[PDB]
Amino acid sequence: FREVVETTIIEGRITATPKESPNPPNPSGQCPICRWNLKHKYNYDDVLLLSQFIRPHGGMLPRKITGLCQEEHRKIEECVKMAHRAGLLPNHRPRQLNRYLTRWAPGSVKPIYKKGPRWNRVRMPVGSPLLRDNVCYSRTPWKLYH
Amino acid sequence: MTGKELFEMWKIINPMGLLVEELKKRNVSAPESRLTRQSGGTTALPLYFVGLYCDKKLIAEGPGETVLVAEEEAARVALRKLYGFTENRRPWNY
Amino acid sequence: GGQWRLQQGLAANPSGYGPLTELPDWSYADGRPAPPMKG
Amino acid sequence: VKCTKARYLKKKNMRTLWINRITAASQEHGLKYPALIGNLVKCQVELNRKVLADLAIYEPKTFKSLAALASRRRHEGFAAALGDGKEPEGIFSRVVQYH
Amino acid sequence: TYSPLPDDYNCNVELALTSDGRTIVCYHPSVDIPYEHTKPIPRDQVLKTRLEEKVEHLEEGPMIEQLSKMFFTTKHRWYPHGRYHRCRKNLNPPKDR
Amino acid sequence: FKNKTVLKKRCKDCYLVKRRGRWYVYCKTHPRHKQRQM
Amino acid sequence: SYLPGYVPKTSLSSPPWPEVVLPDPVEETRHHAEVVKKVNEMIVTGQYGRLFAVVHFASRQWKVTSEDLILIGNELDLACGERIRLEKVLLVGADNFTLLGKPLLGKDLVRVEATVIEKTESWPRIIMRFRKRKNFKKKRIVTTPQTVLRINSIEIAPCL
Amino acid sequence: TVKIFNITDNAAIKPGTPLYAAHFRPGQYVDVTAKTIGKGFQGVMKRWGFKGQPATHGQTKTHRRPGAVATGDIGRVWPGTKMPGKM
Amino acid sequence: SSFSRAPQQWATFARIWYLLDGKMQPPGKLAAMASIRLQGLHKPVYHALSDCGDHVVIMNTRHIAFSGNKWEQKVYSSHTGYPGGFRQVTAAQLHLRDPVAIVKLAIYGMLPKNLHRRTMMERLHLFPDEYIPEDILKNLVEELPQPRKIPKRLDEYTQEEIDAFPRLWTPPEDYRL
Ligand SMILES: [Mg+2]
Ligand SMILES: [Mg+2]
Ligand SMILES: [Mg+2]
Ligand SMILES: [Mg+2]
Ligand SMILES: [Zn+2]
Ligand SMILES: [Zn+2]
Repeated sequence: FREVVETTIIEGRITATPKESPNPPNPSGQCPICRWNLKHKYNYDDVLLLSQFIRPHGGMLPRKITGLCQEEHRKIEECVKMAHRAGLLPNHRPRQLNRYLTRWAPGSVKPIYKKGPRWNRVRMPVGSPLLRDNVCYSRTPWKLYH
Repeated sequence: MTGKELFEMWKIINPMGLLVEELKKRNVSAPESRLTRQSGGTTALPLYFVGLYCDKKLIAEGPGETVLVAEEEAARVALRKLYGFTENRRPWNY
Repeated sequence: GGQWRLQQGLAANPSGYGPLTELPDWSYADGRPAPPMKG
Repeated sequence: VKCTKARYLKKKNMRTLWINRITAASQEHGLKYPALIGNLVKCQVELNRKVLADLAIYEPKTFKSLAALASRRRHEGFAAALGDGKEPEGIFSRVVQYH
Repeated sequence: TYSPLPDDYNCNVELALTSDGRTIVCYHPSVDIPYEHTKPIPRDQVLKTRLEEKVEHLEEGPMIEQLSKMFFTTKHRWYPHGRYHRCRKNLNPPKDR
Repeated sequence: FKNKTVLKKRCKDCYLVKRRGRWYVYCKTHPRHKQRQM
Repeated sequence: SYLPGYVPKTSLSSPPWPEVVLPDPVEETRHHAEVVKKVNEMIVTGQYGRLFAVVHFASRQWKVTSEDLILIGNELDLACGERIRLEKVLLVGADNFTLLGKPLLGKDLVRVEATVIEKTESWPRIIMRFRKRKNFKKKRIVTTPQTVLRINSIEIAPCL
Repeated sequence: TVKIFNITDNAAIKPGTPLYAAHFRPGQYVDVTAKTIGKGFQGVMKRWGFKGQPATHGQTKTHRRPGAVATGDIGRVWPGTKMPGKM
Repeated sequence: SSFSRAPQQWATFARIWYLLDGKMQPPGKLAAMASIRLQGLHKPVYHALSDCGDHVVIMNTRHIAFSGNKWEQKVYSSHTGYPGGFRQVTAAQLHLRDPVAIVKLAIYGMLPKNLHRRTMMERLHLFPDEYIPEDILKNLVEELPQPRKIPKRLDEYTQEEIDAFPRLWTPPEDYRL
């Protein structure tokens, strides 16, 4: 990659990189996910792929550099946010309640003091409508709202 | 005689003594009592399955609320199996 | 399993026109067949 | 009046109790109740819920054998659905036809 | 190498089908508890060993809370019942097997 | 701030930011343009 | 060299349930023959005791054993103390083995013997209908006939 | 009377020991706990300082009584209502 | 079985002391399986008048996990019946106050609403941390499997599966990152 060092003398240097794994099963794909046959087959747990697609301090990388299509990029950014909130990325930190599948930022959301009637209930969101189209492997679909 | 149990009809006192006498006279090593299964133990309703073993081979098992009564019941089960009065024995032919 | 029974052709209720519901319940111990059942 | 309507409710409640006990035994063998019932009727054993609960309580080995037969029928069904061709139908997926 | 269920808790179950395919034969011998899986069995100079017979009389509240702690119930099981229920109770119930 | 349902940029210096679960129009040079989505 | 169809090991690239391979049919039929022959020689020698059966009788399924009692809710056109053979045997079983019919076992394979020992009536059952504010009130008493059968013996023959 | 005082571990004193008035010092601040003077069963006027009703101007047998205790929609009286009792 | 009648009855109707772990488990799944075990619905000899419940010992209830934003969304509501007794605390506040209240309330909700619920809740035992009293520890039988799978954060993947997972994209050589 490329790094800058400060000593006033600052310098940009080139370090080693990892390249593409040799033989993708679908060479005709247009995004890396499409090339590796992972379109609906990943979740927020897959921190190997997520850490492959993030910055070292937890931020996301741009679509153009990653080569991702827009839909896959938005699914990656939501999965990265949920994994960060669940605490599955302890080394990609900036600069106690256990959670998972946290859609919204925990410090931005107001409590449901008045749940509705059972025809207009105020439901509690779990997971992501971006990941709604994942493969189900069950006879009941994902319940996005609890 | 149909619906009754062997030690319901023939009362005995020391099933362990009868069992060790039977095993001695049919040339079997003396049985060892071991705690196969246990639930509770400190509460007022314990459950003990004690197994009687001979040459590291199970011959009987018995439940009880205490260890001693579980061992006695295991001795009675051993006597039943050795004598042919088991619950699943062949019924009488009429 | 009514749909599976319909696929196999064995009605939907197991109590319909099968051997289980149409064979005689009992017979005499010497072998004489029972009189036919009302149903 | 309560006696008569309770005849109706007694039949319903007894079937509910049988289903509860069969579900308990099936979960004790790692199986689910719909899988057990559907696979037994696919294997053409027409034991009802009353004698199934009776076997669950008093004959645990016979119930374990029934659960194993049902699970084996489930695996045959999954294998046939996965194969989707004209493979052999399976040993216990065979249907005894009557005429 | 295939078993429909694990074969180590109740019986070694083997399913079979007869040659005509008309009946299913099950063979299930019981499993026995291993010896190694078991556990070994648990184990004044001048006067009498006088028998230690103290029976402290607890009043109703402490007695019921002690019984509730012992048997993991509530207090309502231990509180008494009236003469109406006591005489309604059947003292010669039917008995099957 | 002014509570609005539709937020409209009134300057070239206004900007939409989503903070605490709500959209906001912040303007540094014209502070009367501060709008809060409701 | 990755196959055209390879997926990397993610959380849900593969099914949650473990892969199950079924045994080959030829070896399985030989194993079935061995197990059936083993159970048949147990039946021949007599290494069993206290058989039970699940018997279809009077639209119900009864789990009977020897020296048993059942109560049939209708008359059976038989004299008392009369020995009959129950035939629709859904299941027979012992300790260490059971036999399963599809759905009925062979009459050559298994016999159930029963004896009519009582022909009686039930206790009186009340049917009362009441609809309120409509003067609707109706009472009836029924006594269903009943037949008590004693299951004598359950016999199996070596025919597997 | 025995009273229980919460202390830290460095202030433990041996049981059976005498305590006197110079345990405190002048210019200090203390809290004093006691059972108050008991007035028996008292009405709302002495117990809760209710204003009560006028004496003359037509009033029938109401001068020291509580008025409404609740509203009509509530089919009950709220817990913690100020009503006569031991004061 | 050839047991005598009283030992056979005792063996059938005896109680079992099941063990269950919290530690990033969802309290609703914990409460579902604990409720089944407390009612005795896992037994084929079950009947509602047979008092066939079992003891359930749940530990590490301080380390439960809510899916989604339930820590801030979910509100527990109670009312001390004095005018103004209406209190509403979030799940976070209730967990910070009492480490066992959430799991206790979930199990109390899923138990049947009859007179047996309090007896079942007395047979329930909850502990916030790894510590269990010694008598309960000598009573315990069968730690039950956890419902969740503990999704295994990035730093405890070993190098074998890390380099077994293939690399999806090649980055430009001049990107700072
Ligand atoms: Mg129905
Ligand atoms: Mg005045
Ligand atoms: Mg007047
Ligand atoms: Mg006056
Ligand atoms: Zn794509
Ligand atoms: Zn502006």
